[PDB]
Amino acid sequence: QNPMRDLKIEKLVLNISVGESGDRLTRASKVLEQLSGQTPVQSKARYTVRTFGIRRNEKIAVHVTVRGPKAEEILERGLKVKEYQLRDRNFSATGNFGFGIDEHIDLGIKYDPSIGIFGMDFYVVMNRPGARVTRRKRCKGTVGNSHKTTKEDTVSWFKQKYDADVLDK
Amino acid sequence: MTTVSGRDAFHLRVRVHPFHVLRINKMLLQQGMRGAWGKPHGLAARVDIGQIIFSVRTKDSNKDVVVEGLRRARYKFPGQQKIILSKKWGFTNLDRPEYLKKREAGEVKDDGAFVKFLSKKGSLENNIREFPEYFAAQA
Amino acid sequence: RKVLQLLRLTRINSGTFVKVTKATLELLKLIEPYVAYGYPSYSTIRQLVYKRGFGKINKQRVPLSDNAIIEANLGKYGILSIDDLIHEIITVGPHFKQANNFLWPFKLSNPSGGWGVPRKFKHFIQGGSFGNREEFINKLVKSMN
Amino acid sequence: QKDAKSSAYSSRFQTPFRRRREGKTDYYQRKRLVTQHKAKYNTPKYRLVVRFTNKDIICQIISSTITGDVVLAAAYSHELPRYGITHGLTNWAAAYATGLLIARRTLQKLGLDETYKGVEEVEGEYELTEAVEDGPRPFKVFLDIGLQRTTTGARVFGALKGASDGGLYVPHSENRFPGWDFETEEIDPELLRSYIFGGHVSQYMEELADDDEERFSELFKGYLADDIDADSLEDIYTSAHEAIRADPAFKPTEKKFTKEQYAAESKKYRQTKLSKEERAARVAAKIAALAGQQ
Amino acid sequence: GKSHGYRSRTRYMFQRDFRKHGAVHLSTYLKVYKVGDIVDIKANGSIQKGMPHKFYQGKTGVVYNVTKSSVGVIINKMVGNRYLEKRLNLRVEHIKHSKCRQEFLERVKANAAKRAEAKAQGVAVQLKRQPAQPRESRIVSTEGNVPQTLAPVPYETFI
RNA sequence: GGUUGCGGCCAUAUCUACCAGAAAGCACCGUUUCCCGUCCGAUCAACUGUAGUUAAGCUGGUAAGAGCCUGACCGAGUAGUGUAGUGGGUGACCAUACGCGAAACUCAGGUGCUGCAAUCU
RNA sequence: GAGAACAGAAAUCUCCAGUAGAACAAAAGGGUAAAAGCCCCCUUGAUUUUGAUUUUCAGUGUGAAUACAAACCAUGAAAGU
RNA sequence: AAGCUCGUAUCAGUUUUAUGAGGUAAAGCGAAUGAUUAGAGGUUCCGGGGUCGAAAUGACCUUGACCUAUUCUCAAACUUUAAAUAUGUAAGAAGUCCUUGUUACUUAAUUGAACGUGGACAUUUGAAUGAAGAGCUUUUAGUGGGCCAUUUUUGGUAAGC
Repeated sequence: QNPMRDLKIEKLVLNISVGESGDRLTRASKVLEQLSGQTPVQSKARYTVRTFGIRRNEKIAVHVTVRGPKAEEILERGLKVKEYQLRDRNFSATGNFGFGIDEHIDLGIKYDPSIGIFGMDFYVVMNRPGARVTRRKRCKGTVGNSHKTTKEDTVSWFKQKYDADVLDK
Repeated sequence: MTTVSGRDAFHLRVRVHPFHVLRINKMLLQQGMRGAWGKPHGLAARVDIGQIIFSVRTKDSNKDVVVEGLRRARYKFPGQQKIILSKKWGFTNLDRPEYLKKREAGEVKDDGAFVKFLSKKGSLENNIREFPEYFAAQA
Repeated sequence: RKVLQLLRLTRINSGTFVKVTKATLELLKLIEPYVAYGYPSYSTIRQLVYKRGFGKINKQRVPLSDNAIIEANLGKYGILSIDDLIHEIITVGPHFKQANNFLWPFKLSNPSGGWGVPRKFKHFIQGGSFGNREEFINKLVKSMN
Repeated sequence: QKDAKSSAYSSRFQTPFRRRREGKTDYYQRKRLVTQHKAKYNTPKYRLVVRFTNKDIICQIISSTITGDVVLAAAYSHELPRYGITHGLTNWAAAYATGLLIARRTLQKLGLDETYKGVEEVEGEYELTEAVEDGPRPFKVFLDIGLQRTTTGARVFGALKGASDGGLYVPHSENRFPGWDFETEEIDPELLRSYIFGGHVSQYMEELADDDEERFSELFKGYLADDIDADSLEDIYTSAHEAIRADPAFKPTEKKFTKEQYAAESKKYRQTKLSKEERAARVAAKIAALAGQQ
Repeated sequence: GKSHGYRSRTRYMFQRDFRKHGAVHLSTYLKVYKVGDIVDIKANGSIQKGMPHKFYQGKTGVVYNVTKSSVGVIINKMVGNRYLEKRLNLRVEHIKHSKCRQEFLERVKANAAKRAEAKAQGVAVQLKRQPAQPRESRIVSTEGNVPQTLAPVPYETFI
């Protein structure tokens, strides 16, 4: 029925798709460091694309992954910025959901003009207890059909705490 | 076919496709039989004994007109081709008695020009949705 | 060609006895276009052995003209008369190998009265000579003997 | 999920071996532990299988046969109450004890137990059990870690240490025992001994005791109940070795009910399936149900 | 020009069996081989070392050597009008005990035994195989099996 | 009979969906002093067996279920083929004689078996 | 496939399905899924001696290759390689 | 050509029995790859052109693309299946069984591995058929343009090519 299997954040992934290498990317990364309190990880370009100005294996973007109580606090901050309203897109078929903010100063965070202003993606993935089953080395398995996150279930979860609005369809 | 019985009184099917490529060597002094492998010249269908070339479906009314299409048609092909009329309902299969027993039973669903046959094999659920007529009170 | 030789048939109209089993039956199959064969009667065997029985004795081919000759080579297996020989042939039986081998290949003439068909090299079933003509081998061999 | 598998996909699909499907056996490793030199004929390669469940430590000396693997002897941390240990039954110290037990146990049954003492001393210094002269070579065994990660300080090499100190020849190296310094490229045997007798659990017990009566009380509910004070962990383990060396022989559980009695209940909670006829009836029924459009 | 590399012509020969690609099961590594054993060679193209050249695919020889990872095999190969003796170093993945030497040894035992019970009864034996024999007379009955008579059938088109 | 560890063969064992599971086991599951590894104790390491749960895993059942397996005078003695003729036929090609013999098709049945060691109302 | 500010067909971030439909310098074929592919850690077995063996064959040479013996090393907890 | 060593033997352009290997013929294509005719249904909530309020970030369109279940037809360099003919090995005295000797190899181990002593078992001693004797050595001639027929088969319109 419902005892164990509650439903929760697996992780929060803050992503700043910077777009270039050098000072600006090192500057953005500092935003994620000074926010996640972790040290962030940098992504390289999969391939060259002239009209975006990036070369393959050039570091274009930074992200950082957060878990447990701290990720839940940063999530809240974001929601605040969008005045507790997301859209019925936003939520994946497989139970996760996300949103983005422009200017990160909109959630705590002073200004330090040597840092500047960055917008950012927010992706939060939902699971239940027992995900370990699909993540562990020995006897890796798949989570049962009942169990396992869905757009319906997690939209309703999210409305129900957060006291929030989904929107549109 | 069309002028005697109408743009519409039959369905003619060319049952043979010209997949085999013919070559010409092709001589333009002259080179010789040196390196004589040909270039592609044309296509052909490799046809067998008793292998069907054309098929036509019409209404029983049109038998004679139909045969004359296929009789007029022979004069365009090398070899000996016979015109056989078949026990078999149209292009399906099943001799008309066995096709009929079926259609008067609900086992046959019209698809795109051809047709779909009720099986006793898949899921009970969706064979019932596929062939409602087959299991229904009905008359 | 090999089979013909292993069966001691290396000359036209020469003939021998074969014990039928699977290991020999597949030999007769391989050879069928080149031979005529069948089921010999006592009569036929009696007369083949009386008229044209010769034995093998230090290679040499020796006419069986006294029972002493048979006993001297086949005595060791029972078989001390020409009729002892015929019996080990017709009943097959335990020394058939050795008895039969002692008998040289029979040298028949062409059939007196003919082959009875316009063409020998088709099967007996197809109008004649070659293959197993069964009982009808006696009539053919009798005219060849 | 509309990610449906075409009947063609399934039809050409080649399944992994069963134990591969079920995530238990690494076959690349198995080929290399098991396969014997061809000119040593039927000389068994013997593995020291060590596994951990969430509550038990399994220790097995196993060898191979086309018709299946064959165990020479086995020992389980669950046995350890017999010899004085009643808690931390999957901790490093138990891994060590279990490796000791299996060692003394098999080479008891091998005759080899008196010749090849082991260490007896124990300061956890790096040493293999080396062969007597003019006598039997020691019984040799190769660690099978299964799917466990080779981390420097892993429980699994605790079982290796107990079993090596037990007198088995189990080839190995220091660099995964706790106490190996990657900068130093040395092994501080002080640290390793500490683990053998549970030092890391013991020090924690004290720190927690002094800094959190409450959390100390849950994590060590047991020790509290048994009046086991912390700085007597070493005795427990030290005395446990004594016991184990004193008497490695296997005594099997005392066993209420017989294999038969077990059978007649123990999965006559087993669903029994239908005969091709009952199935038909179900078929014919389901239609009569389903027939008639909607 | 022409091309005759070492693995020339081997596309279907060294291929793995349908739905049988991948790891080779351990049985293969657990067979024991002795000098004088009779093995059949058959390449496993997933193991490129210790591999028989393709002439030896499908051929059976005798083990003449045993090594860490391979057996040496003696094959008699015909070159010209004469067999030459060839020795091969095949890894074990490519070799398999000849199953007919097994029936044979089994029968040799069976034979020794048949001989034993025969002597310890003091009777004749008969130990060699006879081929399939002609077939003895029978009487077939007609009780429930009155012969059904058949005739040839008229031509007919089914198209 | 269940369950676990190590297996043999490697779908009758896989796939999809829905049920059900006593006891023990197994599991999920609590913790972060310690050895150890992470962007992240999620995985990996360690610690308790203590606070909890059969939800999942896992085991078994259901299904005119997809697949896989097996059988059959199901198709078919068909297709193809070794051998024979101064056989037919302008030829394409075909028939007969002595033999060997498929695949698809159809229908029926089936859906892991098992070795070692341990443990269990 | 379903999801996430600027973000677009195409940038980065989750999750699901996924028998190989990818990758493995190169032609093609074979082979491979806790790998033979991808990321990382340590390395010089691409070394030393001299025989046997497989292909091509005359059972000469050459190229290539296989399994041992005797050294000295690499790696790994180890079996091993 | 010269012989030599022996003498029923192990032989063999053959069968049988047993046990292997093979991917051609055929077959297949609502099975993988590749090709190919036709509709049918459903998708696009993420390619597009309209008409409906220019309206459209909204409907019903026809048109692609794609998906599902069907449908007609194919492969020397495609295939799950898979022949016939050809093809490897075996059918014992150099064998079998019992006892227990040697070693520096090998094993936890007189444990294995090899090779042996001593003891036992010869009527069919281990299928068939044949054997015109089997085995072996040296030396040397000519030849090193080939062509034809059935069947398989490649190039070519074909050819007494």
